[PDB]
Amino acid sequence: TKQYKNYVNGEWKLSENEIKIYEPASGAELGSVPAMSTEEVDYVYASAKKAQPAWRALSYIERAAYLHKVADILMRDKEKIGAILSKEVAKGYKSAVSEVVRTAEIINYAAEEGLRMEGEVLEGGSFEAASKKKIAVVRREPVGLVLAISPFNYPVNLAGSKIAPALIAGNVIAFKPPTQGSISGLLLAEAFAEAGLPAGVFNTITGRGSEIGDYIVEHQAVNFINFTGSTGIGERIGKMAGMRPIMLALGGKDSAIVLEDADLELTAKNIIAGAFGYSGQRCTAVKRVLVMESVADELVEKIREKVLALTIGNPEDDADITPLIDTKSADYVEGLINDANDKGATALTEIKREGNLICPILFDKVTTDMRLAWEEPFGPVLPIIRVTSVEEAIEISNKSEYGLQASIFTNDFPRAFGIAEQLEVGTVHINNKTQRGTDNFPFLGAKKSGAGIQGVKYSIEAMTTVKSVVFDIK
Amino acid sequence: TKQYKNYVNGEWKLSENEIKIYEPASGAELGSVPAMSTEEVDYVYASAKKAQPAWRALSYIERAAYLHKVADILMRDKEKIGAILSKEVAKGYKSAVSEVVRTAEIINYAAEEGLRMEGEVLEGGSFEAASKKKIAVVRREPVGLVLAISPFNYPVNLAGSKIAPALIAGNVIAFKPPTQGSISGLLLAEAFAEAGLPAGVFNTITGRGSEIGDYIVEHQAVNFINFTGSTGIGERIGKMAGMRPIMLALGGKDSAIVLEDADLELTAKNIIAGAFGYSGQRCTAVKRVLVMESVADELVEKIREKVLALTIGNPEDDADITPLIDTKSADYVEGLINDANDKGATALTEIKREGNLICPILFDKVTTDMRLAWEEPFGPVLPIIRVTSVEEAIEISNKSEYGLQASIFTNDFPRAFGIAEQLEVGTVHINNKTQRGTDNFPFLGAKKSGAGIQGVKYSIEAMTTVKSVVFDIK
Amino acid sequence: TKQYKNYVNGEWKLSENEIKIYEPASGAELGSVPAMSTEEVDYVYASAKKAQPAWRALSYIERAAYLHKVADILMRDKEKIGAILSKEVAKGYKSAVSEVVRTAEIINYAAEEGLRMEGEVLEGGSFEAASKKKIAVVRREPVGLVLAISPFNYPVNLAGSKIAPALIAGNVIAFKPPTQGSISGLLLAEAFAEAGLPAGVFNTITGRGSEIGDYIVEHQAVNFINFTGSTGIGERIGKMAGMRPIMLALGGKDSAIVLEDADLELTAKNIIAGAFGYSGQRCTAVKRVLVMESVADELVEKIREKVLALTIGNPEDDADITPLIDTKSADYVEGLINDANDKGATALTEIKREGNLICPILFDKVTTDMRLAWEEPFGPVLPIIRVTSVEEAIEISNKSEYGLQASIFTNDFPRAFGIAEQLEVGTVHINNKTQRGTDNFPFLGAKKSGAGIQGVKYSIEAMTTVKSVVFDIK
Amino acid sequence: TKQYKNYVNGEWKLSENEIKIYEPASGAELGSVPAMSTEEVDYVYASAKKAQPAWRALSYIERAAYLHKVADILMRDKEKIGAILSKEVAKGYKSAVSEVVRTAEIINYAAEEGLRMEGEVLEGGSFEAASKKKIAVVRREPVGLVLAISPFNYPVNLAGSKIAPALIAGNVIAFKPPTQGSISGLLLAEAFAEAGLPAGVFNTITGRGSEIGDYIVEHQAVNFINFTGSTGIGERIGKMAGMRPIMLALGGKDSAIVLEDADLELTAKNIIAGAFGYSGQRCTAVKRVLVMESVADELVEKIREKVLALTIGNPEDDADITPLIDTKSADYVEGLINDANDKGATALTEIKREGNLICPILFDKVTTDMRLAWEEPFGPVLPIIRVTSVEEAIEISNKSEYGLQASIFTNDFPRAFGIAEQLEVGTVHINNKTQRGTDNFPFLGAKKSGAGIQGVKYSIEAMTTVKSVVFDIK
Ligand SMILES: NC(=O)c1ccc[n+]([C@@H]2O[C@H](COP(=O)([O-])OP(=O)(O)OC[C@H]3O[C@@H](n4cnc5c(N)ncnc54)[C@H](OP(=O)(O)O)[C@@H]3O)[C@@H](O)[C@H]2O)c1
Ligand SMILES: NC(=O)c1ccc[n+]([C@@H]2O[C@H](COP(=O)([O-])OP(=O)(O)OC[C@H]3O[C@@H](n4cnc5c(N)ncnc54)[C@H](OP(=O)(O)O)[C@@H]3O)[C@@H](O)[C@H]2O)c1
Ligand SMILES: NC(=O)c1ccc[n+]([C@@H]2O[C@H](COP(=O)([O-])OP(=O)(O)OC[C@H]3O[C@@H](n4cnc5c(N)ncnc54)[C@H](OP(=O)(O)O)[C@@H]3O)[C@@H](O)[C@H]2O)c1
Repeated sequence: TKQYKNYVNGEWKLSENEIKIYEPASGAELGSVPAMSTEEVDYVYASAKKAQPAWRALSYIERAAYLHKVADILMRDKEKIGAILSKEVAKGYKSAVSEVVRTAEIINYAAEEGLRMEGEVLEGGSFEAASKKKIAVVRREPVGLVLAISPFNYPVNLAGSKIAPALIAGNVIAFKPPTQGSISGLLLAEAFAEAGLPAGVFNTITGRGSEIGDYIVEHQAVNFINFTGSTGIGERIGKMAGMRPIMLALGGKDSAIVLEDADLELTAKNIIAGAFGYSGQRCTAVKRVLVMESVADELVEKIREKVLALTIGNPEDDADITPLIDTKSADYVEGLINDANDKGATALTEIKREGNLICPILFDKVTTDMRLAWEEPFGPVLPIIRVTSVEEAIEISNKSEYGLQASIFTNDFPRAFGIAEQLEVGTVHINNKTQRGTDNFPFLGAKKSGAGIQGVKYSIEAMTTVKSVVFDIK
Repeated sequence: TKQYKNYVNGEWKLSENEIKIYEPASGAELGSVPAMSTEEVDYVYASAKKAQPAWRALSYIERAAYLHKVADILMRDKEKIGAILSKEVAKGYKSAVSEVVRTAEIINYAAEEGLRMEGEVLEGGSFEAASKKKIAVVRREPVGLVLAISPFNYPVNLAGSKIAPALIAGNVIAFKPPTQGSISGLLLAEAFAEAGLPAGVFNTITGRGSEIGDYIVEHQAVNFINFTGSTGIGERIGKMAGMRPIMLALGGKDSAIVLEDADLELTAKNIIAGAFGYSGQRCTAVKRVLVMESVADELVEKIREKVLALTIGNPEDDADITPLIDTKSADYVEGLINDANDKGATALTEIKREGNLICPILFDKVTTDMRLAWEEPFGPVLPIIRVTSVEEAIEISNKSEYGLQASIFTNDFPRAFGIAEQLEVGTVHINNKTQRGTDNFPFLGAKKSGAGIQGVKYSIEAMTTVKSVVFDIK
Repeated sequence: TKQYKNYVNGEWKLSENEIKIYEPASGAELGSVPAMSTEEVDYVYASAKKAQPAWRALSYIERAAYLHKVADILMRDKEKIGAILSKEVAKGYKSAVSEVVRTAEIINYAAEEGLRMEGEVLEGGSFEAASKKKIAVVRREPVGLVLAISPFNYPVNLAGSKIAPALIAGNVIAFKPPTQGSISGLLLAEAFAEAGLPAGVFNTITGRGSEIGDYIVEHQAVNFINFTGSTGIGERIGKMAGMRPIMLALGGKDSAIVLEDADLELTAKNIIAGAFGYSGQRCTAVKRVLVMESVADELVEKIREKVLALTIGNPEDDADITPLIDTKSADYVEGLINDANDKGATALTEIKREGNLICPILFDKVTTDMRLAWEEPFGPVLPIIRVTSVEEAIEISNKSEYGLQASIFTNDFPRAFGIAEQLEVGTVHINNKTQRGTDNFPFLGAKKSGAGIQGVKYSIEAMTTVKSVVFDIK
Repeated sequence: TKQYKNYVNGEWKLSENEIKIYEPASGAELGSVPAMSTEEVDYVYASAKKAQPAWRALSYIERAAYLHKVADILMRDKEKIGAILSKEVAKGYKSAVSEVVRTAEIINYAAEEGLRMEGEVLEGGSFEAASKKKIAVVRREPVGLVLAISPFNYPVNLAGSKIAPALIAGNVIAFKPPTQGSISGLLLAEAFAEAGLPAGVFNTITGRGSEIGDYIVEHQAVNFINFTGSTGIGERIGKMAGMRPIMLALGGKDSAIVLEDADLELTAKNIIAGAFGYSGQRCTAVKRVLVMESVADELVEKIREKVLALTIGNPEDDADITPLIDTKSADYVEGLINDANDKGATALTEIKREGNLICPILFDKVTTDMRLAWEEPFGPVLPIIRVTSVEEAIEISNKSEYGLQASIFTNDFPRAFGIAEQLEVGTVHINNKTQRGTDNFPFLGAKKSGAGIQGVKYSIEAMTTVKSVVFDIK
């Protein structure tokens, strides 16, 4: 077993204890990652705080450079990383490589967006005559040490989207990847080491969050917690954060609202691509379709067919639907499938599980009484809820505790815009599937789908504070 | 008993229980405010939530017109409200009227700043050539129900600063003034009532924070908590907030760094005003002078001299130093004073307390051993700490858990900017006492001094989220 | 004859020579305006320049107060001023009052928009590491003396649209209204004089442009020339401006592109309103309908009918169509009508001219060989051109030397956006008549329709410049 | 002879005629450049206009990629190009290399700054309630064909600073380098050619500016003229621009204001570097020192010494002072030296001219009566003017018809700022020599020093317009 080390204060370290990582699809052993001790966690943080001042004293262009190099390295090794990554989280090899390319892109972009952050000069005279000679020179500054924590479905991409924005602004990082993905995370950590950033600027932490999780979050060394993951852990992070700044990208139950005048063929393709992408293990996936009755039968039919075209199989074969992350997860989905069924839902696709590989199932005639109408599966299961009016679609849509994104399919644009304003989500895509898509675009969840606004530009803004220097003109 | 009432969903309501409020200076009864029950709190939030949609559906200019109407009413009644506020929190009459005027100004300014908030249009083609025809139309939206909590030292001003920004953006309000100052808060409600805002858009909650504070804060109807008060309560707010956004303005121990080249007269004049305004009961007060040894003697004598010119007395006489808010505080301050004296600090004034009226006291040669060096007094007690370099002054300054604002008196502006970057504070004033001064300016606190960035423009930004609508161009 | 006086350096001055103004509709004498000498113009500019420094020395808020005051005065006198305006430019009384009200709104809006202009702080370290301590504090400053020249169709509104934005930023104004409209212009001046703006900050000039026009514009005292008029004069001013900044709002031949999926009823209402508003004497009027052959017939009929419901008559009666500004215009318009009629266009209405009152005429099947297809009429004449594709409509549209605004009537917005990108105009309205509408919006013309970007905020940035103060932080 | 070709429509073309360019220092034949006919210019534009649409159709990131490549080419061949450039305009070989590096830097930066241009969404409801559902989606668009004309002192740098911002935004360029510098210009063109930018996107025009000058500018294909050169040709470009947008970077007489409390050694070093850089052949440069009598003798002496340390000679030997660009300029400068001399000026340095090489001369006691006090020499001659008050220094400084930049040397910053507000210039450097310094900073001149605001970000803004799409939400 290859025993990986954590990049800490400019060195690769192991821990007295470790964790063995396996392949969800095969079961093969990929290696082990350290299981840090609070003492070791304390070292990572003590290291970062000590390097922060020097890292911040650098010019924006110097930090941008280190970051571009990192991206250069990731592009160079997009094959090695994708290889492991693909195996570590059972993600299609091609898409796995793509995630690394997406990561490189986000890093380069953040580097360039961040070196152009500008300040403001406010006039006292705008508020009171007596203060006309008083001005405020407001410049942005880092919050200090940022604790980045990534999910299993994008251990690298959702690591960089937090790290790059943090570093360019002058913050130091403590990256805790998901255990089931800790290898991929350490591979990313490799690029940062090779790039040669100063020791302590970028560090990693591994170990089941189920034992050092609260510790790394509650540690007073952290000035900001940027997290993507379950809504459950999200809640707790919010409470442990106290009054400290936080970034939370949690679950979602994105609805696809289909009006009578929609382009059913296009709607169907988008709903297919979004719902089943990566077996439904995507936060922004199309997890529920709210379709008008008059066009339901036809739409459903289109979906069904296109579902059959999906490729069921293993990661190395770039199959649309691959084995779910783990057994627990698959069991969860099955529970939702059984509940939908017993209550009347009609499965138009075959319900079938083999290992942790669940075949894509299309549930029609789903009602708000079924768990599947609400709970986030994170498995290939798409329920279809029929409505008799846009207004109903709005209610059912907002009734959810989730509000990441929503889709609206219709040809009546002005109306879609009106409906978008009413949806309790961050982003509404018109005649397209939901997606974080275009990382410069803002990405945020409403209600229990998140806290804070992501998207390169917004992430930088989020992980920086302001320092205002006021004086009077003579 | 003159019984004041809360403004709830367009009507004035008493509660089965009340709390008698007395003048801190004279001890005379001022009236009573309701001691709301949780049921009543529930009805307030329910009211605000039910009113939010219609309030948001209005145009910005319409919401603006309402705020201007409130501001005009406050200006018209500046003598009325000022007179009572003066008595309720033992604040000079003139500065009390002044507090009201400043409130109308904030209200007016928020109305205009907010009616012209703009959205952005992002290019998908900026990130990937493949999305060149995809654009993101991003517009600001209200977060919902905002809970505003003001402090005793500015029950009206620090209410308007949260309320107007919140309301202009389309949020609805629940205003909880401090108990000692609740009558002033209810007088402010009068202005919103007379202005005619739709029932539910604006509401008040009164009652002992030690008995309904947790409840009004932990309530899930609250989408955002904007609070100004003690760090202790502030911390609890942070945790009770969970993942919900917050605005915290807390304690402060603003240091005034005085270099060898500082204009000692200007420095003493500024330090006297900032340290003793309203008897030191200010968050942005100059609460500790870090001055180079070589100019200490001269500076200290200028302070001592000006301190003795401060008037001591009653609010109606517009005295500089008035009785402290209550007995607990006067005790706490006197204890800080005695601890200094007993530990050896060099007192430049006689230690004197008449009831809750503590005469301005100045302690020179205070050491890091003395409580007065760190604890926020919120009384007219000013410590002087002699340093032998800017490096040390910066260390002492940052040693504090507070980091609201800082003053730097020197003639070397480039150096002042260098020092400013090192000081862990929100704002740094050069050759001027610290101050929230000019409300368009950002107002924030580092470390334990706060969370979030205030100042009209920033408050609106803080209490709004973004709604991103994405679509492809044909 | 009531002798009107120009307002110069805080004084109401007459001129040795006067120009009599007659009511276009009745021919009745309305009064007379001064006929300044080149030297009297020199005194206007000398005063302005002399008062500029002290005007700029004021705080932003103080200048805003003066403007707000002017606005209030105009609201109070809307009827008084409106009545004269109506008589002077043959604009319907009600819409004449509307111009005044709209003017106060712009004045007020510019006031609040202008006091909120902010500065920027640029980091040298964004460009080169060696300059990481160098920062640029950039703040806006006025350009100096601004010459504002308004048009006859909005002598007051297109006056304030330039004046207020210019004054708030700290510039001084020399306002030259149109001779036929000067009385209204001077009435506006009254509102400034009464507002009590410092002498010389605001001034007026009157005289035949065909005599002192080149002078007022060529005078080197003028720092910025903000103009709205004919493309002919507009170009002369362009060359006379030299390298000095300018604002040109010129002619337009806004086209209304009607696709096959357009709501024809809504399409017809908008075409009629935008085409015949003020008898077509609008720069943003609908002046040519490019409609797909298949819906041509149906659309044409809807229009023909709506045109007939238009009231025709005198301004005092608020008639839709009133006498044109002068006999020259009426002659020219008739000439364009006869050319179309003689060349074969299909008139859907009768040709009828009574004095300078031309009845609303509609020509269908207008070909590219007919003058009415390109020349801006500025009369109640509307050409309807049939096309066979969107590509053709786009071609006919851009072939024009004009490019102010355009309208697209369709049920497909994404396509409308793609077409808008192709149209060489400033603003594209979807399912709505073209319009300068909502003055905070940008207003600009491509090709020969204008230079510079108007709209309150943009006007302010146009008539201000930047002052960059660069220094190094120690 | 070494004959260069123009890069037209993606091909290298010669003309029936040509112009031979000789090394300003050795008089050797560097080579020849085409002397295009008007018909050949017509082809360059017809080609550019033809490629424009497809160039714009590309995504922002794609256009940025092309630019980055061009920058890469330049860095690879920096020595190859610096060699030729150094020879073409007789400038130190090292700085000739730096100019190329600076060019690559601006190009890379422009591509990144420009790929992030964002639009705005304006709310109708901000101006009137009736238009609350009306919004304006405002996006930036390129003006079309941009004509770039660079100066002799920076044939490469001041070309890229116009081309890149222009191109990234979607415009096509027609680059007209100065005859004396056309070889370098064409060398740059090679990088663009090797980068593979679509034919017609980037084109070059060579020929005597006195022959084809007015033609290329007046040509109607040009939508924008971005020019850097003499105030003389600038004024003409102004008129010939008509109403089309223009960017003018003309000459300057940057004053260096020295106060009594300045750091004379620091001041002097700065003045030496700024006034004599590139033999003073720079638009931004200390061309006049306005120093308080009090420290004039001391400052003068320091400058005097530092002048003697300056090297004299060939560009190949990186001498500080090189031969002026041509006989004419040297004749002109010498004339200024004589007028100043015959009027009383004291030359503290040997007035010596050998060929077109003038030794650095420092003139003391220069009065406002000497040509040298006002005219831009573009030679190694520094006049010194003794003033007795800041007020005077401000008055003299502003009496200049130039207003590019200024320098204030003092330790009283609040005062420096106050003074900077009064100086009629674009940028004011405190305790630093004037410079375009750090290209992201704004760069502009007042009065006769320019028109438009440069600096990467501002250049892009300048060469783009706006397209506004308005519609009503439903
Ligand atoms: N109730 C629901 O609706 C729902 C929905 C989806 C998932 N889940 C839960 O999520 C898990 C599997 O799904 P998932 O992998 O996407 O989610 P998850 O593992 O819960 O995601 C939480 C992320 O936070 C880290 N973490 C765990 N405990 C932490 C703590 N105390 N403090 C800070 N960080 C901590 C984890 O690291 P490690 O990887 O090292 O543990 C993990 O990367 C299961 O336990 C499942 O029950 C619940
Ligand atoms: N932790 C510290 O560092 C610190 C320092 C100085 C003073 N204090 C405490 O502050 C008080 C006097 O100073 P102060 O008036 O400036 O501060 P404070 O009273 O603590 O200010 C807190 C404000 O929040 C309200 N509040 C109280 N408990 C709350 C809760 N659980 N949830 C939400 N809101 C709550 C209060 O309303 P009511 O007015 O109705 O109570 C008060 O207006 C004393 O009780 C003192 O012990 C704490
Ligand atoms: N309506 C039509 O169909 C039509 C057709 C052809 C020509 N016209 C001509 O257009 C004019 C009426 O239309 P309009 O008012 O919209 O356009 P315009 O009068 O051309 O508008 C130009 C504005 O600039 C002023 N001005 C005149 N000469 C100037 C100069 N040399 N330099 C600077 N400013 C100058 C004018 O003032 P004054 O008011 O003092 O002139 C007027 O306010 C008449 O002159 C008419 O002969 C009209």
